Amino acid sequence: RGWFDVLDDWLKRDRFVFVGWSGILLFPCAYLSIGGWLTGTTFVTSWYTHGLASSYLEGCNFLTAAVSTPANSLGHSLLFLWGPEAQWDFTRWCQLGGLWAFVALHGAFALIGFCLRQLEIARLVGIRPYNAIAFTGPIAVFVSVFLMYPLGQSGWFFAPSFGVAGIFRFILFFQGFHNWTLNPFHMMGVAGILGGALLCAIHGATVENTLFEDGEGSNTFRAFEPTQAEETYSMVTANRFWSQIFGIAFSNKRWLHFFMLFVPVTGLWMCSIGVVGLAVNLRAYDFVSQELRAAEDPEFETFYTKNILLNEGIRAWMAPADQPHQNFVFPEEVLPRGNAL
Amino acid sequence: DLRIVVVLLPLIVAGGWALFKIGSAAISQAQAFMK
Amino acid sequence: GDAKLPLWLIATVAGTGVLVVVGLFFYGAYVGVGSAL
Amino acid sequence: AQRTWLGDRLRPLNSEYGKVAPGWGTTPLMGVFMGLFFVFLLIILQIYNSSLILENVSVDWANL
Amino acid sequence: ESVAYILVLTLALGVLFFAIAFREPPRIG
Amino acid sequence: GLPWYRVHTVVLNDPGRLISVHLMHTALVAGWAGSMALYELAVFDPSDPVLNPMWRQGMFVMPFMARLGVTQSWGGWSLTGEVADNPGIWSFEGVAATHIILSGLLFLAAVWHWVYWDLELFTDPRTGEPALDLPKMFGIHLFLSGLLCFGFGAFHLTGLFGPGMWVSDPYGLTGSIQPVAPSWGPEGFNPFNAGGIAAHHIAAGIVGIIAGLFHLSVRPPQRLYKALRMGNIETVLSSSIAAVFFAAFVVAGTMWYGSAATPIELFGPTRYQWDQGYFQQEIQRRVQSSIAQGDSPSEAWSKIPEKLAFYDYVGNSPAKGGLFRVGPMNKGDGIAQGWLGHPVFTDAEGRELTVRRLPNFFETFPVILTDADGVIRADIPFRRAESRYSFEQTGVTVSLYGGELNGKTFTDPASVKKYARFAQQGEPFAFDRETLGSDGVFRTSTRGWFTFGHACFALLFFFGHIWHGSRTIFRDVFAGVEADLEEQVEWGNFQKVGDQTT
Amino acid sequence: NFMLVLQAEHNVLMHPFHMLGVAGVFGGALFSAMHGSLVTSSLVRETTEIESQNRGYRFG
Amino acid sequence: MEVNDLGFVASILFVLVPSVFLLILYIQTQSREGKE
Amino acid sequence: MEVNDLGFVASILFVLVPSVFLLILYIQTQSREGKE
Amino acid sequence: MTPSLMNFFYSLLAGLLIIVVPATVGLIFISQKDKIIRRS
Amino acid sequence: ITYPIFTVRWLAVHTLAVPTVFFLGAIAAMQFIQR
Amino acid sequence: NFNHSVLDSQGKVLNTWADVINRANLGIEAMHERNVHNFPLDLA
Amino acid sequence: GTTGERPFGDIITSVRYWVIHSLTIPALFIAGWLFVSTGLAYDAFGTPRPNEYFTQERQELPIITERQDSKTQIQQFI
Amino acid sequence: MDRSRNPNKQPVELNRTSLYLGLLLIFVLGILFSSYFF
Amino acid sequence: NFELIAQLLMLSLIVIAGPVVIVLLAFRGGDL
Ligand code: CLA
Ligand code: CLA
Ligand code: CLA
Ligand code: CLA
Ligand SMILES: CC(C)=CCC/C(C)=C\CC/C(C)=C/CC/C(C)=C/CC/C(C)=C/CC/C(C)=C/CC/C(C)=C/CC/C(C)=C/CC/C(C)=C/CC1=CC(=O)C(C)=C(C)C1=O
Ligand SMILES: CCCCCCCCCCCCCCCC(=O)OC[C@H](COP(=O)(O)OC[C@@H](O)CO)OC(=O)CCCCCCCCCCCCCCC
Ligand SMILES: CC1=C(/C=C/C(C)=C/C=C/C(C)=C/C=C/C=C(C)/C=C/C=C(C)/C=C/C2=C(C)CCCC2(C)C)C(C)(C)CCC1
Ligand SMILES: CC1=C(/C=C/C(C)=C/C=C/C(C)=C/C=C/C=C(C)/C=C/C=C(C)/C=C/C2=C(C)CCCC2(C)C)C(C)(C)CCC1
Ligand SMILES: CC1=C(\C=C/C(C)=C/C=C/C(C)=C/C=C/C=C(C)/C=C/C=C(C)/C=C/C2=C(C)CCCC2(C)C)C(C)(C)CCC1
Ligand code: OEX
Ligand SMILES: [Cl-]
Ligand SMILES: [Cl-]
Ligand SMILES: [Fe+2]
Repeated sequence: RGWFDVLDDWLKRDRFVFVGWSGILLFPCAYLSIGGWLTGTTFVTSWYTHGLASSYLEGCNFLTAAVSTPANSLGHSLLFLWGPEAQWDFTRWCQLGGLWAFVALHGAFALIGFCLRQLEIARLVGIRPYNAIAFTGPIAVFVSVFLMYPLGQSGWFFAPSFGVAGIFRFILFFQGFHNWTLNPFHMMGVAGILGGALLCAIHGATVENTLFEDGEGSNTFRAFEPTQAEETYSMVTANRFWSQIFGIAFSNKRWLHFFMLFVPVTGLWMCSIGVVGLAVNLRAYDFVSQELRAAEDPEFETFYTKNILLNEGIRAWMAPADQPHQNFVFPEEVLPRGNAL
Repeated sequence: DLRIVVVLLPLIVAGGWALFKIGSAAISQAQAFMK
Repeated sequence: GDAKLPLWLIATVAGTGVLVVVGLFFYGAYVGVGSAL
Repeated sequence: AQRTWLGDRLRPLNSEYGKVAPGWGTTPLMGVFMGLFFVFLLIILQIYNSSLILENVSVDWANL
Repeated sequence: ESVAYILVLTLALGVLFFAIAFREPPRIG
Repeated sequence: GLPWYRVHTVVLNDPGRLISVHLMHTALVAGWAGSMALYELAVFDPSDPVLNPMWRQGMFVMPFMARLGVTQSWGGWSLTGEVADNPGIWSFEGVAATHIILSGLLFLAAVWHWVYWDLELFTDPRTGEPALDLPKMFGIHLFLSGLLCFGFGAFHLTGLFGPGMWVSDPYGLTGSIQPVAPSWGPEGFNPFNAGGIAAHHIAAGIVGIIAGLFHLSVRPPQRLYKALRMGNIETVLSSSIAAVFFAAFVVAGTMWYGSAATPIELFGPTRYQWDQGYFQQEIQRRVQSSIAQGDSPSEAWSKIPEKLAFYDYVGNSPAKGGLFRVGPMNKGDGIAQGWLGHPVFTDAEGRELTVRRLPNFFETFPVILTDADGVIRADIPFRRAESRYSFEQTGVTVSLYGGELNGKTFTDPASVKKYARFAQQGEPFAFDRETLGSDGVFRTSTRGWFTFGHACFALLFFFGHIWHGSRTIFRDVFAGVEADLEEQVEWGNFQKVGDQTT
Repeated sequence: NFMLVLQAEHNVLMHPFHMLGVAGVFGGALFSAMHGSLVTSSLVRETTEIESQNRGYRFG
Repeated sequence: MEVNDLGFVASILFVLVPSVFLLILYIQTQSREGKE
Repeated sequence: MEVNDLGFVASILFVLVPSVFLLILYIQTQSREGKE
Repeated sequence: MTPSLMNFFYSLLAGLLIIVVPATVGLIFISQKDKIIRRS
Repeated sequence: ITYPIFTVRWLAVHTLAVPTVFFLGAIAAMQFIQR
Repeated sequence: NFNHSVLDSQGKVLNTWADVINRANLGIEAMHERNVHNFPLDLA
Repeated sequence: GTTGERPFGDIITSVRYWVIHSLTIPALFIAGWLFVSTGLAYDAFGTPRPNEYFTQERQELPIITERQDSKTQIQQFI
Repeated sequence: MDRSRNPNKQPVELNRTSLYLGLLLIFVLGILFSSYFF
Repeated sequence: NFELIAQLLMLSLIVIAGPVVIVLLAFRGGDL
């Protein structure tokens, strides 16, 4: 052989985990940002970034533990261990924002390294990939929320913080400051995911409802051969079932599976191009109508103007406590209080 | 900095047990592939 | 080697070894630095 | 297969199709021009971030 | 200004009726 | 036949009409740029470039032809305020007009290659099937683009045979056209220096020349030609779309943050002028330079131009505006009439206090009034049962300094509520919300709509790069797999996956 | 308007039975595009290139 | 009642011109079978 | 400049919906000519 | 020499010297030891 | 019959297990300490 | 609720993500159904 | 089928695995115990101690005001 | 200089049931986006 | 504390008191 072919005969062996010649970008960058995230939940913390106790070491029991963000007064600078932000000395690197940018970029590059990976095994078995096409759902969520949402706005404090409740803050951020519900690009994504959740539930039912008596025992998935050319579900009784109950039915067994690929992948892509409007905060929280006679007319009483005062309940209540960067302090009769509550 | 010393002392008895108990077969596996 | 021992037996003691270290964490929400006590 | 005056001046620019340099070729010349280009892209990304700030640059609105 | 939904909503309801009556009948072969 | 989403695959085999199917697309984009900018000239209002400038009128394409040296508009209203004479041929009515006739001459050439194919150029001599050489042609495409950037660097931006690009001062006041000098050092790498953009396309053009002069002479290697599948048209297309997405990220970036190639007078302020208060660092500086000269603030705040006050407004910052609040910025406010000065808030005691509030990602900031160090002294009480910091008990006065309504104090606390909300939006401005039917809620500028429409489209061009990148590598398997292949997939079988020699 | 009231009145998000639900839903989001991708991937060849590859077999 | 003055132009071309594109292609396809 | 506020709805459906009726009926003939 | 250039230049030393050469020597001096067999 | 001891998966499974039970010993100790 | 959960040895309240959740959750609770509540608990 | 290396149910069945794991996985467990009982994670990682948040001169919830230097400020924030 | 006949141009095959999917998809985008155009 | 460890004694006696009924059947040859 040569010099390079001996290497390409190494990484394409049948090792039990397949290492992959595209895996040398994955396996460093995917053990970091999993294990980079797993120190940020335990040991390194906030409270020098935006005044919060968000670690296991300060003692929050995982449903409010997160590696957070850098500070708001810090810009969009990538917090290198080696940069101006910190010049190594990672003690001071760590608690000055920083950590997450270690797992934001490595989490970005491993997602390149995983989508390079399922392209790479797809040629080795020769299989015509659509998993990499269906990973364009997941990669367009990550690079347009955790990457391209903060770069439209101010620096990476307004990026979501990596935890279960750090995401939950970023949820109620996007309710109040942007109205991320009721803009239409998000609402196709709820049609994508909940439409995707039916089409794996309803397709998971009927293959377990039309089965073909090759076993003589009582459980069904005994004696199903993997090297079996005859098809294990009916599709003639299943089409006869759904032409009667729902009235419409999948009259061929392909495009039943292409629709299950299509329905959550184009859900996330429509959801991905909404937050890039939110990145430059083209929010569409306001209707051009339905507001002038919310101003002139107290007799005009609707759910949308009921909903738009709820978002004022966000933006003047949590914003002194969410962002202590500006030191927002409020004298307790400037806050919108509805009544006795 | 005496406290870093006591925390790596279970780190070095971790590999210190890995020397004596398996490693006769490891050098024979390091004898493998003729290198 | 021929020193094999039934997996099922060590399936218990690894399983209850998992159970006591997640059972200790739910003890730790109720005394300590995060308990508000 | 229609000859024009136009197509008799560009057919020597499109006379060959699969003429190809031999095995593994001028690959690492292209590799070291790529590694110089990625380092050049890495320099200008931190010129603009002000994380390889120098003297007398001051990436800011005080400019010409 | 108001009858633009009830235009396009009944076209969305109208295509629900035409998919139940005038579907392609799936023939086994 | 074929489904509706694979319609254009007829052109994938023969490149006879592939020239023709770009050429009506090229006629459609050139027959947009004239067809939009002629509409964009139909609504301008050139009567006041300082108060409603050209990005205030929601105008997408007339910065982009304007920011290279063209200001002669044919009516004698120069864009820069110094339209010396008849412009000559190159005014907007002219350039817009050309793109009409060019797209007509593109469309007449677009119909020529559709009826005439197999013009002895698209086939190999080895057999008569239509197939064109791509890497020899890349050496002759890029050598023309290498000539054209080197023309654009030296022969257009440097005054040799052409007028320069737009360049302003910082805090953009006297922005006009002058030929910029190509600065070669490290100072040309910060994008706010315009001397790099002239030194750009000389230096990138000369290596664009030395690329294409090299690329004609050599051939690709066969360890790349079978790897990158360089005989296929689709692979090249995938590469081009991927490259384009990369190129659309930077002008999503460098329009939004700002550069010397995106100045203020034809794009607006760039949204980071409130997060540090960039313009508020200047008008505050010049009045304290004026009292360092020794002038009283009533007849100071008047050598400030109204252009500096117009950049210190929330309603010109491009953050506000929504996705479906559609139209120009003049549908949000109306026409800017006058400055009416700068508010200065005093209590019954002095104790001077100010409003510097409303950041960008709010919509309704509650009005606070605070002192120098940050203790709140006044607000707007939402519940007047237990107020202790209200306007009425404190008795706040307004000193309105400079501008149109100079010297007019307000001691009635019903009218202080109007100017407190006006002080939230930097400096106030007089408007007229009846001439254009402006409603009253904010819109965004052309700097806002560009980066929305160039980062959402750049997301979409990433998916085509995965999709065309799949179909080039996986051309043979694309209409389904060979039938069984059970020995390739079952394990342990020798040796490395995808090898047929174990 | 209902959901923000339920987040207000008694706090939906920090509750594990809701958190088990989205784990079913986001799992059901992926497993639709996981199972539906790979049989669409591992389809056999019965058509040619020009037609739809969703045609070469008869229903049933 | 206020309105944007141009959505009824916009949402009558948003619904028609892709659907009559789609309605062209069905009557394209269905008339091929029919034994000319 | 004054306008009737609804002619641009009226004279965009007056021109399109009989012409895309006419544009429907030309394609079908082409398929028939093909014999497909 | 500037104190943020050389703090960037020490990365291009160390990102080379820790990641790259222990990948290249760490791959090719084990793949050349375990050469695959083509003679079957 | 005989299998090799170390492989790629011996390094694949120890990574994310050597930092697991070192972190599992970390978290099990922090609840015993108090404010 | 993990409100006021972690704390200093003083007893000074450290903020977590859970009271940043609650500072958003105080606001919609103090603004929804903005006329009916005459008594300070919304337990109905 | 087979892969080439030893299966997992053949590994744990071997008693040679448990001589090298009766004294090693408790040894890596007790090393995590000393990473926090000695308080090294307070010093090495940047976590404040649960008495050393607020000093006598500081009760004002520290945040990093300026990005450009950002290193003498934390030493001023102690 | 002289015309010929194409050895190309496969026709299109939009199905009856695939018309229903495309007609419904435009009409849900009609009832979604028409509020935002107002 | 004295009667906290006797609680956790009475845990740690009684949990593995379960499976010692299983292993004593599985090694004396009792039909499980
Ligand atoms: C019926 C309810 C409903 C439904 C179904 C959805 C549906 C969705 N919402 Mg949504 N939302 C809703 C209500 C709903 N919303 C409400 C009421 C609000 C409040 C207004 C929001 C606010 C909201 C926000 C703020 C956002 C969404 C987003 C989304 C999308 C999810 C993106 C996703 O899963 O990426 C999942 C994440 C990835 C794919 C990233 C890659 C991660 C990889 C795949 C995993 C790595 C694995 C690795 C091994 C780590 C695991 C180990 C770990 C445990 C240690 C999806 C369209 C997002 C969106 O559309 O943006 C594009 C978004 O940002 N929602
Ligand atoms: C440089 C741009 C470019 C080019 C030249 C192509 C070219 C091609 N693509 Mg492709 N694609 C691109 C970008 C591009 N793509 C991007 C960015 C995406 C991601 C969204 C895709 C996703 C994609 C898929 C998923 C598929 C193709 C396919 C194809 C082939 C046939 C196209 C066809 O018949 O559709 C004809 C299209 C129509 C009849 C109408 C479609 C309706 C659209 C939405 C209307 C467009 C709106 C408006 C008119 C355009 C304005 C936007 C513009 C300014 C960007 C052709 C080779 C197909 C293929 O594999 O064939 C080989 C295929 O299945 N493409
Ligand atoms: C990227 C290019 C670009 C840019 C930034 C803009 C931006 C602008 N234009 Mg312009 N325009 C463009 C292209 C562009 N235009 C094109 C191509 C045309 C020709 C059709 C026009 C014609 C035009 C006119 C005639 C006018 C403007 C005006 C304006 C300004 C007002 C704001 C506005 O209308 O936003 C509104 C933006 C939206 C409502 C967003 C639309 C979002 C779409 C509908 C989403 C599509 C989703 C899709 C259907 C879902 C896919 C389905 C799924 C299954 C895949 C704004 C500066 C006005 C102005 O100020 O001029 C004086 C004006 O009068 N434009
Ligand atoms: C999820 C992301 C993703 C995926 C799955 C693919 C997939 C593919 N790309 Mg691709 N590409 C991507 C993103 C992606 N690309 C991006 C973001 C760009 C830049 C615009 C490109 C540019 C590109 C070109 C120019 C070409 C491909 C090609 C290909 C195909 C062959 C595989 C290949 O050579 O990969 C390419 C490998 C990568 C993109 C991995 C890059 C990883 C770099 C080297 C690591 C750098 C790390 C560094 C230390 C950190 C610096 C950043 C820091 C400041 C944060 C395949 C379809 C080829 C093609 O079309 O096939 C014929 C081709 O010619 N790609
Ligand atoms: C007065 C009136 C009527 C008012 C109503 C107005 C109102 C209040 C509400 C309506 C408004 C409305 C509809 C809003 C939604 C707008 C919206 C978001 C539309 C989606 C648009 C869009 C671009 C979305 C992006 C994502 C996307 C493409 C989603 C598509 C969703 C979708 C079609 C999901 C399918 C759900 C579904 C029916 C699944 C079942 C599938 C099915 C029948 C399987 C049957 C079956 C199963 C088997 O297993 C087998 C074996 C066989 C053989 C078989 O057959
Ligand atoms: C109570 C009993 C009766 C139930 C009444 C309601 C039944 C409605 C069934 C849906 C009608 C058909 C729609 C698909 C039209 C159609 O003909 O589908 C046909 C399709 C099956 O297609 P085939 O298998 O025949 O495809 C053959 C291939 O060659 C493809 O060309 O079925 C589906 O894909 C189902 C998934 C989409 C189903 C979408 C459901 C949408 C629900 C309504 C949403 C809009 C309402 C708007 C309200 C404002
Ligand atoms: C940062 C960084 C780094 C890194 C590090 C690392 C990478 C580490 C790792 C880490 C890791 C890698 C970790 C891991 C962890 C894990 C954990 C901590 C887990 C836990 C878990 C749990 C507890 C669970 C349990 C359970 C349950 C609950 C039930 C079911 C079963 C189970 C088991 C699942 C270094 C220093 C190099 C350098 C610098 C940077
Ligand atoms: C014949 C001729 C001529 C003429 C020409 C012409 C007249 C042309 C035209 C041109 C034109 C007239 C152009 C324009 C075009 C336009 C266009 C092409 C447009 C398009 C549009 C679009 C594409 C859009 C899209 C969209 C929508 C729908 C909405 C928004 C969003 C979006 C963007 C998606 C002359 C006599 C001169 C000369 C001779 C030849
Ligand atoms: C050249 C030629 C060709 C091709 C053809 C074609 C196929 C074309 C196409 C074309 C096209 C495809 C065109 C398009 C254009 C566009 C348009 C026609 C549109 C316009 C639109 C607009 C303008 C819209 C809308 C609106 C209105 C009106 C109202 C509201 C506002 C807005 C703006 C949104 C060939 C080579 C084959 C051969 C023969 C000749
Ligand atoms: O109203 Mn309907 O809502 Ca659910 O919470 Mn209880 O009462 Mn009122 O609250 Mn929070
Ligand atoms: Cl309410
Ligand atoms: Cl009450
Ligand atoms: Fe199935």
